[PDB]
Amino acid sequence: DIAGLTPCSESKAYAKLEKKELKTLEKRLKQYEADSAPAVALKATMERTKARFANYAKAGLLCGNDGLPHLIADPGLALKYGHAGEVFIPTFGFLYVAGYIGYVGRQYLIAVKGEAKPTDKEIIIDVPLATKLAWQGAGWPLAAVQELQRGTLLEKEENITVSPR
Amino acid sequence: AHIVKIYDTCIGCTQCVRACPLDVLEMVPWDGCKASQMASAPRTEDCVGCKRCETACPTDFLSVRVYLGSESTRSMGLSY
Amino acid sequence: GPKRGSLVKILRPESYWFNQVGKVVSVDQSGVRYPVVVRFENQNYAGVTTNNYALDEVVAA
Amino acid sequence: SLSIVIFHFSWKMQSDVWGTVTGVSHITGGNFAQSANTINGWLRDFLWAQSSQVIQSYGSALSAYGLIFLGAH
Amino acid sequence: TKLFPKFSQGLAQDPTTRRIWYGLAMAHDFESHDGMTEENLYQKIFASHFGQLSIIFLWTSGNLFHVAWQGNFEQWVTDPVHIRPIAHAIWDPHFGQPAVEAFTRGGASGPVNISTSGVYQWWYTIGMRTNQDLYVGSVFLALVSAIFLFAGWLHLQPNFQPSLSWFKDAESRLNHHLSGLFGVSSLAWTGHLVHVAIPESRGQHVGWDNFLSVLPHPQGLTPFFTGNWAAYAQSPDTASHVFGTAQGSGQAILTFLGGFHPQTQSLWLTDMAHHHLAIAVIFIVAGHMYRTNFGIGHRMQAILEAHTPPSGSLGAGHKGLFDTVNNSLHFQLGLALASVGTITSLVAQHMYSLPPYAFQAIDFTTQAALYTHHQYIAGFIMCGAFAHGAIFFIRDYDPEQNKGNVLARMLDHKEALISHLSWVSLFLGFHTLGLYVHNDVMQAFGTPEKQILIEPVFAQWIQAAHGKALYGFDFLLSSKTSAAFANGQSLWLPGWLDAINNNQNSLFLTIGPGDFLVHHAIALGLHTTTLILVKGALDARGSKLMPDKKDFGYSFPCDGPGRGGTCDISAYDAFYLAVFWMLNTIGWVTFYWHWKHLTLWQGNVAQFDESSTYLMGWLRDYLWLNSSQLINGYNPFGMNSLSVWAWTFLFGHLIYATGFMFLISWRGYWQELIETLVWAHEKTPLANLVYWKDKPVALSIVQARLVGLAHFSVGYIFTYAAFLIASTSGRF
Amino acid sequence: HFGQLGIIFIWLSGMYFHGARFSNYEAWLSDPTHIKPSAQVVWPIVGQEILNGDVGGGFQGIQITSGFFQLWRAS
Ligand SMILES: CC1=C(C/C=C(\C)CCC[C@H](C)CCC[C@H](C)CCCC(C)C)C(=O)c2ccccc2C1=O
Ligand code: SF4
Ligand code: SF4
Repeated sequence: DIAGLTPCSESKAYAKLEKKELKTLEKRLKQYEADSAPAVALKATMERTKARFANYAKAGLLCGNDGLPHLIADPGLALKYGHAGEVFIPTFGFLYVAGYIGYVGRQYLIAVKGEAKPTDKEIIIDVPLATKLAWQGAGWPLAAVQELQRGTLLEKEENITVSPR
Repeated sequence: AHIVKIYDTCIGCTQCVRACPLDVLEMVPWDGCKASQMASAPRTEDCVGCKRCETACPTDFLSVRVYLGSESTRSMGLSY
Repeated sequence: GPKRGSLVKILRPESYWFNQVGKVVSVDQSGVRYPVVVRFENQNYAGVTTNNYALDEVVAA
Repeated sequence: SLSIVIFHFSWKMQSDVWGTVTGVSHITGGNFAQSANTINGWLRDFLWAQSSQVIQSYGSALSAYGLIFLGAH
Repeated sequence: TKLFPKFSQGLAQDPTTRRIWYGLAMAHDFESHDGMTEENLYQKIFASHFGQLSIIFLWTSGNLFHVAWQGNFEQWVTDPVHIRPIAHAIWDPHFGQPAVEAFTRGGASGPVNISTSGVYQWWYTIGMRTNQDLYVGSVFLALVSAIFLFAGWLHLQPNFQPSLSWFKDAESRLNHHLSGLFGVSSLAWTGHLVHVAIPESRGQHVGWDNFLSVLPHPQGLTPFFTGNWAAYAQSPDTASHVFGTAQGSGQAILTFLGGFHPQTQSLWLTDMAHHHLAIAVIFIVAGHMYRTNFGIGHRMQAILEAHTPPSGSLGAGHKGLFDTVNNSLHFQLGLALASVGTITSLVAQHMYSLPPYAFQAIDFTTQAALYTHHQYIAGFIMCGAFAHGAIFFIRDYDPEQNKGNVLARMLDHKEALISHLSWVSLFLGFHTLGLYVHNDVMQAFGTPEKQILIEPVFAQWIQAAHGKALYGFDFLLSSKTSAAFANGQSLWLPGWLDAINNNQNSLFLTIGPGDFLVHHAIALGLHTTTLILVKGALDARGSKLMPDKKDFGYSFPCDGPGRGGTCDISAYDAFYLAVFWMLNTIGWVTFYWHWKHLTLWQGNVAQFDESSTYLMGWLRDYLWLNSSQLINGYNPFGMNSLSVWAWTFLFGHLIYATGFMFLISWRGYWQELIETLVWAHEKTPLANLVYWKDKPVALSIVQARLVGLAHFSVGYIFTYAAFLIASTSGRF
Repeated sequence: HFGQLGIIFIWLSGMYFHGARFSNYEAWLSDPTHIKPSAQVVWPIVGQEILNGDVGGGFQGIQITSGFFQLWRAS
């Protein structure tokens, strides 16, 4: 396939490693009863293992001679070959949630900064304020891009500054 | 002797003199501050650099600093 | 100088409060070189919240 | 000091008291009284030796011990 | 007051031992000397360079001679495989018969070390055959050594203490070094190459006695003089030429084919000739740029000042630079250091990849040693370069001239610079470590099917672009449809693609997630070390905390415990902390290289690609697995050739663990100790008789810090070198 | 001091209750020589269940070293 790989649903190392995991699982399980809670635990274990292998094979994952899967990171490659469900969507989801957290943090800091006891509001939190700012943190990308278009998020040259510059 | 240097911002609060364990300082009459006193370091040869004074002086940009120099029997304060 | 309680902007390069703003406590009507007295609300690296300055070093902002 | 003393104790026990009766079969068969008076012997024959089970404890209920070994380093 | 530190009379009056210590410490800091004038300084550096030249010449001639005397060369040339080279006769009255015997087996009749220094391959490759010639070369190098010493003296002398004009002239020296010292250099290099070596590679001995009697090519210079330059490139060596023989010979002299000689696995001497020739011509023509006393040429300052962009984007552009460099010497020092550091890097990178020495890439001991050694050299060099740039800032800098131009703008945006560096280093650290430990936990749960393995897509891309078609991108060098493919098809692409298709040479190995992850770790190390170094360099002038730091010079211990403590605020101490990160990075890169190459030489490179994606695999399978032989170099049974290496292993461990005490404990404690001690020494009877001169005290803060760092690094490098060599040699 | 004491009692009661409810103590009482003490058990989650070592007594978990078993038998 790509770069010299093959779908995990086809790699032989995949299957032989699976047989080895199961030779281990059987030749460990055969020491207990069938009704023992240990036994039922081992059974559920093997079952979950099978389900995992099924899902990985059905996902069309690539895995070379190692048999262990692999991931590809280029938008064009992953898209032209249907591999967006591995890196692209995850990175975008993380970026969204992280921007959310950062933005609500910035807003809390700013809101509590213009009050009569910044140290106190920083050591002890206003619950109503926290909740309001949390629920309003949603549209943070739009709010931020608007602030940029107004040129407000960046400050002019008035920062504390070392002697040379 | 380690070097010492007062500055015009010597408010004369004597905390320099109030700190030195080596009598390397003393307060003189002055005019540039309301206390009419500027610290004075006339006995450098007995400063060992312990910097208790630089720890004291509350001028925003210090007022009177210490600088390290060479050594001798008199200088380093070594009992032997 | 400006009347007491006024707000000025420190500009002495060395000053820990450089390029910042503080409240003038008072100014000496006499001729001492640094009659300006400026409170602050963020202590420096030694725990002081009020510093003295000459006239020029500050800007009432 | 305490590290060294417990090392002494462990090696003495393992090497010359412990084991199973057949006579007795000491867990290291008594390598102590000749491998414990040189530092290279110490390192290799005791440490670098007995590190085996702790560095191969994977896939077993002893994987935690190896993990903690790493975390502690 | 004893004349101890002469140059420093104050210390010369110090009645304490710190006199001795620091007088040693500042020996060569000629800026900080008595009555130091500029022309003085210059003539001093001039004598210094002479000294360095003499030392290096003596070093090389000494190795030459020791081989020529006690080596196994003239046998070695016969079989370049099962003959290990002799280092130098071993002699010791302590060694028992076991060690003598064991040490005796490996060279000849007598204990000897086995040199792993590649000089054998090199010299034989250049055409060195017989011990006579090695003696000749050694004695001639010693001649040049003594000549340089005499030059040092003669130029120290009054009637030759040179003028500051001839000193500070720049265009003259630049032209002379880009024309003569470089071009003519490579030219004479090629001269020896063609007129001596390649004959020997034809089994044709040509010595100084007869080298005036052999045409190096059928027709002397006639095709050239006609303009037919292709003729000298006809009938090259076959793919069967038994090296150093007339079998499979060819008659071309300046070829270009690519690919290694099939038997030597070492590139074509003809190609080396043509290469050094081409670059010789390029240099000589380049050395005709600037204006010496001939009107024609360039005006350096003119070029600089003209080089200033409009729109004030750089403002002054390159204003004021010409002098701030033509005067400040710390600046040139930093430049030269950084340059040669990068060069040593590239040297190692190309040495392992394309081994150009005859039968190189067989002595894996040689390869690993060479590579890692040059690596560490380069790392040290770059760290020092940064330190010296910082010192340039602290002393030679001026705001007025450099004002407004790029230099000023640097200090202007230093904050954003440092902040972004911090951020990139921090993210690299976070994610790389987290991914590694997730791999490890999936391993320890015995669920390898779960762990992540990123694909080095970009690297495969580049390699396929290079022609290694394995992965199947097949574009522009492994796409036979490529225009360049078709164009350069006939000249070097054949041997190129051949050698890149071989998977046994060190040429462009295959790649995977292990390579990916270690690459990212390397990038992180680089970024954070550079961050520390540059912050130290730039904040040397003035800090917000200490706005007047520039008033103290480069180095000073601290600034009192007030203000909330000032531990180690010097830019000097910033460097002192950067060195640790530098060592960390170089250790990582060398470890990785060594593991992958071990796995290559053995065969189970799959084992590398599997155990190399989780740290426990790294550790257990690479160190604990490869340690078994060394820790057995001796035993309560006997010994072998590796006992010494086990011993050095342990010795380095001790150096390290002792230097720790330096690093951690600080002065006042030891001072109180030594006080009680001296009271004892004088108050006990019959001992007060003798009385020392220089009084006892503990070490100054910086002195202790430096001695500790020394102990640390020494132990470190010793242990690692011993382990590496023991593994590679005792296993191969 | 009283706070320290209360904490100690808490932790002791915790040991005893764990030994009561999640141990193979009675199996080890039946045979000590081959059943190994085990009282700390793990939860069948993302994969940390592999630690439930077969200590004998038809039981799974983690071997303890504290010796409460021999102590209690002694008592
Ligand atoms: C042990 C110790 C001492 C005491 C050690 C001293 C004063 C030096 C002792 C030297 C011994 C007696 C001999 C030195 C041996 C070296 C190998 C000498 C090398 C000489 C070169 C010329 C080769 C300090 O002075 C000190 C100062 C600051 C922080 C930590 C410490 C610290 O830990
Ligand atoms: S350094 Fe400071 S505290 Fe010490 S003697 Fe001098 S002035 Fe006094
Ligand atoms: S320098 Fe400071 S401590 Fe000394 S007299 Fe002036 S104000 Fe007082």
